Amino acid sequence: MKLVGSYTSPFVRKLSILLLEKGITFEFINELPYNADNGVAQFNPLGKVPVLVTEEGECWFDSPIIAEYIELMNVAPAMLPRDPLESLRVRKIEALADGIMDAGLVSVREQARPAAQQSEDELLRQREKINRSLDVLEGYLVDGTLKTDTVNLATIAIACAVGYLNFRRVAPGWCVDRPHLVKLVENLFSRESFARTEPPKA
Amino acid sequence: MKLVGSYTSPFVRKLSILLLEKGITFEFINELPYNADNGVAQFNPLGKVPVLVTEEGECWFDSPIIAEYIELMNVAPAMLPRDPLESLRVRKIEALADGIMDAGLVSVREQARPAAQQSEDELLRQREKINRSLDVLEGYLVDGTLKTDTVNLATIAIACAVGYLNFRRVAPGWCVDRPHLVKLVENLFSRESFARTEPPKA
Ligand SMILES: N[C@@H](CCC(=O)N[C@@H](CS)C(=O)NCC(=O)O)C(=O)O
Ligand SMILES: N[C@@H](CCC(=O)N[C@@H](CS)C(=O)NCC(=O)O)C(=O)O
Repeated sequence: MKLVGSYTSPFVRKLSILLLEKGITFEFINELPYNADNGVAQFNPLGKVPVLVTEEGECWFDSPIIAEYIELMNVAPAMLPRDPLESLRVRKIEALADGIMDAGLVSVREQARPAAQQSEDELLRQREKINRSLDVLEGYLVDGTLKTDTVNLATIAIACAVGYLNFRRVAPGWCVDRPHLVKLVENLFSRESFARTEPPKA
Repeated sequence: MKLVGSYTSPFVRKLSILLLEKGITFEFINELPYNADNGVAQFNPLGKVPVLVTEEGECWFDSPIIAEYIELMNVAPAMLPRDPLESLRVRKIEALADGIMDAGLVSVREQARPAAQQSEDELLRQREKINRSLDVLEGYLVDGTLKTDTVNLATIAIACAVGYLNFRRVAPGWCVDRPHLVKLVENLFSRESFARTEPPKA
């Protein structure tokens, strides 16, 4: 199996972590999807990472689909419950976390445009999406919808999203008055799979 | 059940069509997610439509998750196969179609920014994503991975994506030398569910 990705993408990281947790052997194929010359299109016409390539040449995308493919392999530890509705509820929370990643990425890409081309309004509305979403996550933990010791596809995705926010310096107050969220991501960050997949920083 | 949406969004339209096809009663709650004052955040902290609200107050997002929720209700006609791997393969194709919508939407939002803030490079790379993706879709139909008479979640999504491209006047050559794709979407557009969900045009 090949995982086509970048070293910074949290969508990719989510999958690297699933595979590492499950002890599944894979080769990483590094790509830079925002350069003009890159090699992503042979794997995904959308030009986005991650992509998973099976040992028959089938290319899987986007990241939630790949995570389900991996789950279907049936290798411990399970990262989704077996019950269809509860699995879908975990995957709704994964979609929330993926949306935090999306908003972080939009923010970073906005700031990569030439100065005169940037929209401060765009930055503000992405930041608001992030804060509202972090509030919903804290609420799940207050309510017991999530627990701080939960390790599943949703919580992996949440910690990847927060790790990305930190890395890119988006929403520096993510931890302010969200103490359950802090505990949850610290618990995940302590795992070897997170330690081995940190984004490179100069 | 409530479907929170806009009248133009193809992500929303995909779900309106599923519900209509299945004869499932719902109320539509219209929202404008790009205005500064809107009502989407009470349903989804990401501030995006669609959202599905159940008759207990649970809010489901994003669109692929909602489509699976609907499928889980087990109401004819089925829009996903029962086998887990083949269902996931249909959902991979749905992800491709959703990515075409994404690229179309990025294009439209780019063109909504003030003139001096626009990136022609951004427009070009979204257009290329679209063309490459349309080529993959045509290839699926040549290979028999899809058929022109296939009616499932993936092909609904494909026709919603193409309908959006047409509506927004993105990728006007989508039909050029993609005759299977043309036939597939014309077959879907002929259905009442598509006729009743067309985007408003002045
Ligand atoms: N919906 C996709 C989003 C993936 C995504 O946005 N990946 C970024 C890197 S973090 C990418 O490849 N961007 C290139 C582009 O948008 O052209 C998923 O969940 O995998
Ligand atoms: N991943 C989402 C994407 C939904 C989406 O992009 N919806 C657009 C309307 S077509 C939206 O609500 N945009 C508001 C925003 O991005 O702030 C899905 O599949 O539902």
